[PDB]
Amino acid sequence: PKVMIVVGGQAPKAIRSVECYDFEEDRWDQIAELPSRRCRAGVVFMAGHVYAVGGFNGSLRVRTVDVYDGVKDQWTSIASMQERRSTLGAAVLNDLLYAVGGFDGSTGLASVEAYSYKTNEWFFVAPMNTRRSSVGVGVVEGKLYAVGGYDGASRQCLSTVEQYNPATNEWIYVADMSTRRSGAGVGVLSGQLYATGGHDGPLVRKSVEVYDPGTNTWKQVADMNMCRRNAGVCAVNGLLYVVGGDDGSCNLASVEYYNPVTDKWTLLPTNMSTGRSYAGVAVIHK
Amino acid sequence: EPEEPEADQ
Ligand SMILES: [Cl-]
Repeated sequence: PKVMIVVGGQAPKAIRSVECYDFEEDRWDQIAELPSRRCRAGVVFMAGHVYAVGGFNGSLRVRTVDVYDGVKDQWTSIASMQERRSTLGAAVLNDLLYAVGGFDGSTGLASVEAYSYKTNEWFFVAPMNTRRSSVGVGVVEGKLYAVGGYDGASRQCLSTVEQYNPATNEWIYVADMSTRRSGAGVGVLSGQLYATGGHDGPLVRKSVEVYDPGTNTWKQVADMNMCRRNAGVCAVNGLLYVVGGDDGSCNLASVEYYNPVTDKWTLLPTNMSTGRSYAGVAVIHK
Repeated sequence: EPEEPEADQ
């Protein structure tokens, strides 16, 4: 029995709240709060635990990293990143946790660092070709992808996409998306890389496109029910869940999921108790 | 520093 964990976010300020959606029971519940208020953090499930990385505490961007113990319902602090990163991407590749880009409060970041839970250490790997804050990431077939985001050097929301291979320690550009997406909800389902929503300046998107690494091709799929940027994304049981987010003004309480076989987006029948954006999301066993 | 995400500044 799996549950979906939703970690921090804006509602409308940074919060400590960590919620759990129980799929079988169709119910939201609070679990252990973060040690401090957090939004814009990266969240991943790695080697049996949920990790929460970086973010924003309402005043400063942070380099803190916490791990969640579901048995004791307890968050613990582990090694902090080298850089403060907020609106970063976080992903797991070969059992390393990668912290990709983000914003440190002064500048957007092209730098990338990786965490080993065996040694409890962070180290830099190769930087991206473009600095990217509000960057979505996904891992497919041994590669790490950085999708869209915002480049403060050019002041552009990005349609470009880069691919990282740990074996070469190199980032390369792959096919551009059809559309610029900062704050896209990015995830991987059945070997395909999804870019959902996001924005280009004041224009928020409900459109969705999907990337096949085998063909280096993006294709459009069905629109979401709602315009969303800064939504959390996770994949479970053949479906892509998109959680909360905002439309630039309101934070959304709803969740919707994509079935790639039927090409349909469906709203979760029970909203969160309050709108929440820039929340990270993971799926775990109950 | 501005509290907004970079893309919104
Ligand atoms: Cl930020």
